[PDB]
Amino acid sequence: GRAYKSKPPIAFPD
Amino acid sequence: FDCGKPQVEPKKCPVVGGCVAHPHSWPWQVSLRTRFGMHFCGGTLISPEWVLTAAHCLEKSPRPSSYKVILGAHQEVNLEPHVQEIEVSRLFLEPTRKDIALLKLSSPAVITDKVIPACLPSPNYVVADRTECFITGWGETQGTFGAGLLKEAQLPVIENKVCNRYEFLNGRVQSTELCAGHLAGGTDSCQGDSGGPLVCFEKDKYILQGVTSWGLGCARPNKPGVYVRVSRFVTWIEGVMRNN
Repeated sequence: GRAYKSKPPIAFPD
Repeated sequence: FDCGKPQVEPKKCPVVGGCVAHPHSWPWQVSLRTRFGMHFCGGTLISPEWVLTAAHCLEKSPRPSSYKVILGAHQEVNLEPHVQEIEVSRLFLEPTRKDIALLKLSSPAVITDKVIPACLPSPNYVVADRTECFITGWGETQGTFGAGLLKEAQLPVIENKVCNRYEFLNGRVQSTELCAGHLAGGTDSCQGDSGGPLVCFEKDKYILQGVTSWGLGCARPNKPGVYVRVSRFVTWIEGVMRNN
């Protein structure tokens, strides 16, 4: 569920 | 000029939520942009030559000539005339692979009343539970208004043992990170704010204590934003600056 807040973002299954 | 002392006093705000900042009240706020002109991340000027940001903002290119920093701006797109626009000459990623990095400007930024570095914390210092801080950036707003202008939000710091509870972030937050936000939700940094500052006022100046990194969404209840804890990397940052 962890999502890094760049544009565009990077999200992970956690 | 002195670090962390803006020449325009920022408005206590009564980025999702928060409000549009007073123009140039956050003079260390940087717009990190692609060579071809797209804002994609934030950053914090910490000295005339050095920009502090998040490692993951740099994944699309390891070449410095791919990035340029925008300083002194208030708008995202139609920048003001006196905005400074410096190319990046060197990139330094933290060597234990944490989500923080340093850009070295190719010519030092001119320190004016609209472009001022922020101060670094004492190394290994822990911002206490419930300290009021500020986040800034041009990121996604989720309909809370202020799109395209530099926004700010006032956030309390939430200590790691509480932030790591199951009902919140359930163990994900490391000791080299910090949490901040309103557990009720509605206020956060969001996409486009990565690498930007989290600063906390101390005595008479703002001290950069976090770098915008990740979250489980933005502004969701029981899901505060996570920031890299800048004091844990101060000795590293200073070693890089003094040798490059």
